[PDB]
Amino acid sequence: RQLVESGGGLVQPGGSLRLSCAASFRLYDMGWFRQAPGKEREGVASITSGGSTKYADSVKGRFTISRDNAKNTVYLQMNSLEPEDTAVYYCNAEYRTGIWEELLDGWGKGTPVTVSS
Amino acid sequence: VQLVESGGGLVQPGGSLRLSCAASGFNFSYYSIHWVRQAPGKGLEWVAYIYTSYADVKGRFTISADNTAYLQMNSLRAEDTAVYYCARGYQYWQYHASWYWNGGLDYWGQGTLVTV
Amino acid sequence: AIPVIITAVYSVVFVVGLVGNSLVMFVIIRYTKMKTATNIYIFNLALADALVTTTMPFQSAVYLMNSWPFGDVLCKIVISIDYYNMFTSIFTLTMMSVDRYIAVCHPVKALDFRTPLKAKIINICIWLLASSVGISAIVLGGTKVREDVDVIECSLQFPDDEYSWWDLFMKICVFVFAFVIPVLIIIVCYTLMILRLKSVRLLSGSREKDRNLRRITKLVLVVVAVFIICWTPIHIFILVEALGAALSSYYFCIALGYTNSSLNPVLYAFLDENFKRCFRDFCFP
Amino acid sequence: AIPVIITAVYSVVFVVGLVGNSLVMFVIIRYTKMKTATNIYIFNLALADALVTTTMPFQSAVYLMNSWPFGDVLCKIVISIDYYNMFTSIFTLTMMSVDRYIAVCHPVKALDFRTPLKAKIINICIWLLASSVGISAIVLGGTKVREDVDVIECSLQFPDDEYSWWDLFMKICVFVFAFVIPVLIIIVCYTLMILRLKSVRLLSGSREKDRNLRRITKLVLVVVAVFIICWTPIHIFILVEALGAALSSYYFCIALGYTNSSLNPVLYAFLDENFKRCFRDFCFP
Amino acid sequence: TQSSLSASVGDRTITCRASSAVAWYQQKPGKAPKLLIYSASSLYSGVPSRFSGSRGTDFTLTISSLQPEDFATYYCQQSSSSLITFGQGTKVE
Ligand SMILES: CCn1cc(CN2[C@H]3C=C(c4cccc(O)c4)[C@](C)(C[C@@H]3C(=O)OC)[C@H]2C)cn1
Ligand SMILES: CCn1cc(CN2[C@H]3C=C(c4cccc(O)c4)[C@](C)(C[C@@H]3C(=O)OC)[C@H]2C)cn1
Repeated sequence: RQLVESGGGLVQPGGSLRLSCAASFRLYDMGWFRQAPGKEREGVASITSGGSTKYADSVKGRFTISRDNAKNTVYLQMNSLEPEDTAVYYCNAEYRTGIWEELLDGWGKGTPVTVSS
Repeated sequence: VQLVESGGGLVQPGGSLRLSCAASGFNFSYYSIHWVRQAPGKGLEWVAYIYTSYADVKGRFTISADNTAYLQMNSLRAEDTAVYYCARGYQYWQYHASWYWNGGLDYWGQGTLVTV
Repeated sequence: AIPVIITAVYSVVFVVGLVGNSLVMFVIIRYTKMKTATNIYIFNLALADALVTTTMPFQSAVYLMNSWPFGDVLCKIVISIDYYNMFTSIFTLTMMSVDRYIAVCHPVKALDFRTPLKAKIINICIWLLASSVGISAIVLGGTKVREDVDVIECSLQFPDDEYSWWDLFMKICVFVFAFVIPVLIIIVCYTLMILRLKSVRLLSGSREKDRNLRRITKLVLVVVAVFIICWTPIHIFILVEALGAALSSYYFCIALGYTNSSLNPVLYAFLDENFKRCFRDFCFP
Repeated sequence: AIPVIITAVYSVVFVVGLVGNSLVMFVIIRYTKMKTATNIYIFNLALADALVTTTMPFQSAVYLMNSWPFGDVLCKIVISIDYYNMFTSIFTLTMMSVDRYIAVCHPVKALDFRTPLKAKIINICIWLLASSVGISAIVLGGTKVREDVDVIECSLQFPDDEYSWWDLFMKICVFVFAFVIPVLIIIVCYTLMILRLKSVRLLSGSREKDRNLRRITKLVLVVVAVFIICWTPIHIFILVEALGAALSSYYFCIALGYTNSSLNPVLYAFLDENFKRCFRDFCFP
Repeated sequence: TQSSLSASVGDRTITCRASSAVAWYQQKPGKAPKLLIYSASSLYSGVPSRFSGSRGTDFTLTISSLQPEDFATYYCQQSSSSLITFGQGTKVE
């Protein structure tokens, strides 16, 4: 399968962004990870199939994530973007190749996002 | 995160040498490693990265990776003498490369002296 | 009318199916790794298939000269083996489907019920339950000379006064108790298993165990589906003839049903990693 | 895929060979014109050839899989069947030659020695005499796993200390008592018979009886001369291996020797007019 | 393309003319390079706020107030399709 990310663009501080991670037989756990140049990989959101959502301490109250089961695609909404959020967002995905196949973890290519203008 | 470079010694012109970099404190699969040299009394200049590329050094240079990175030297020239630095960057740095993003090389070693 | 086609098919079955099923049974018996419940049921399937491929040279003596030169005892044994194979294969497939359904939808009871010793007991119970037709065919089997063409035929001999009623009754009972009801049970089990798989296909989470379980379930599904499409034409043809170029279609249906005894080892080799590894080890140690 | 494809001899022939031998036996048993001493010995030949034919998949699983997955009991049964066939065939052919010599060179005594009941008794004692190695094969036969390649071998199991000598002694005795003496007896009998036929060639008696006598003798001669051009390479190869591309020649000699179980019905159909008529009547009544 | 600058402590501007994003590196004499500005507008962690980078086509770094420790060569790194090239370098004395 192929993992595609988008929604990375230059944004002024305080703006809003909407990411998009899609794959193309069904997706199970689909998370969002940020990696700053001077920081280790850190997860910000993680949504299960049933709609249960988990958020990081810094991400709480500003980050919204939902799962579209029809198209197997995620959008995660940036609210109140700050320069401290300047990093690359990686799409960690759990998926099954086929109904009679093993469970596998899919890693997206990664998209760059900078809060600057 | 610490980086160690080794393997630099006195090499006659036209000789061969191997440089090794030590990676510790991070997942090697999630990052790319690059080699940068600075000739004495001169500015910095890229060597190669390990998904491989070479400067227009192409053909004369070969790079490989293992949690170690190996650089292959063949038919060394007189101008190849410089201090080689080991730096770590984004694994998909070329894919992330664009008009608004430049991650850079966060962590550098101490430099390895190669004389010819 | 070229007779070497179905005869060559019968000979290929007679050798290759016997060799493959014998290999499967030997691998299951020898290796302690391969002593699982589904493997025990596969052993029973291979045993039935290997038994039915022994009588292949006796089957091909019809359609070559259209008579029975082997006598009453051999006719009885051949009919008994045919009925044993027909009933045992479908009953073993039904029990395989039920075992997979228990392993998938009721994992709590799978630990208690899916022990290999229980699978062995179920295999003996299947052989004894299908013995009601094997022993009946031994008792009723025989040879009767045709009084219009001087041709000996090997078939079941019901009383002459009610041959028409007994023949239709036996063919009807075989159709419902060996095709319809087991197929319905298999369909129900696999519908429930597919529903459970898809529902947990959102959030299935144990890598090795789920991988093995789904792989074995797919293997069992393919085996059942191949049996279904190999044994369907003959059942329908027999039912239609009993109730309602035909001889060309008749012997194609018979040959198609017998070829199923040879495809099981191929299916196991192509759809199972452990079976393929054991086959490679046996062939090239 | 060549070994599987080249196996088609082991399947198509033998499947055909079993049918032909069974048809020969049925023709001899059923028809009342078919009960003569020569036909009783032919029945013994056909019985042995039909017994050995059913074990062909058990040599196809070997030779192809290079190992024996059928276990100790099936190994014993197959070895016993092989030795029984190899002994009984040559002993029955020797009795055929002796009976033909009695019928031709000594017509006075042939009126009582060639009774079909006497032929059946002689067949029974032939089978009992062949039980010296037929039962010893059951007792000594077994499976032994190779100590260096993990391949199961099916063969006779002599004591390990003097196996070396026991195997050579057994092979020497087998060659002497199954090939040398019977072939010498056949050669002597047929030399005397041919001398007598040549002497009376210009002065033959009644033409109706002479035709049948010469026709049956020229059939027995062809059967014997096929048995000993088919079973000659295997004996010679085995003896030269015990005493002194080889593997390819080994499997060709084995295949040729087993092929002899299929050519007998064809020879009977071609040469014996009564057998040809019975075959035609049974195939197309 | 960027050579020599003379200024006192407490004086405010170096331009590295090229259009991908750029990064600034500082290297003391006989010392390993360190990253200061990444993505041409973001300050690296642990870096004083004096350094700031601005984008039209000529990126430039501005220092609010010079310090005695802030005396070395500044290098500009620019990306491309498959290569990154460091700048010539300017040294402030
Ligand atoms: C020369 C080949 N031949 C075989 C036979 C008789 N056999 C064939 C047909 C039968 C049958 C099958 C399904 C439903 C039913 O009511 C009866 C048997 C019970 C099984 C054999 C078969 O079809 O297995 C592929 C048996 C009497 C006649 N001719
Ligand atoms: C898989 C095929 N295979 C068969 C065997 C062993 N058989 C072959 C060779 C034998 C033999 C024959 C003459 C003299 C002698 O001393 C031995 C047997 C007795 C008969 C078999 C055969 O040749 O009949 C055509 C038997 C032990 C090994 N491999």
